[PDB]
Amino acid sequence: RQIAPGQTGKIADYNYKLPDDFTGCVIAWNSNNLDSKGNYNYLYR
Amino acid sequence: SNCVADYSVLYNSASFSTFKCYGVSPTKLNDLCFTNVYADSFVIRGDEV
Repeated sequence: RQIAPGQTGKIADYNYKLPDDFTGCVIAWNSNNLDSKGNYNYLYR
Repeated sequence: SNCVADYSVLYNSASFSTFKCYGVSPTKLNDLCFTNVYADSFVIRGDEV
């Protein structure tokens, strides 16, 4: 829900900020069946 | 009232589940002056925030 053109939070306001006029699609899905272990490797600045 | 209000002390606290601001943006709050803040405090169900 942070990955939208003008939303805010610990991801979107720092690293992956979308443009205010973003033209595009955001496609997302759960990956618990593939990437859970916990899996302390997936990481954010 | 009659005090200095650091709002980055709140906004950088990773403990908050939401921080919805309706006539101000949270990164602007340190640029601002107000007459009184009025903090209202209570508990509810999480289905109702």
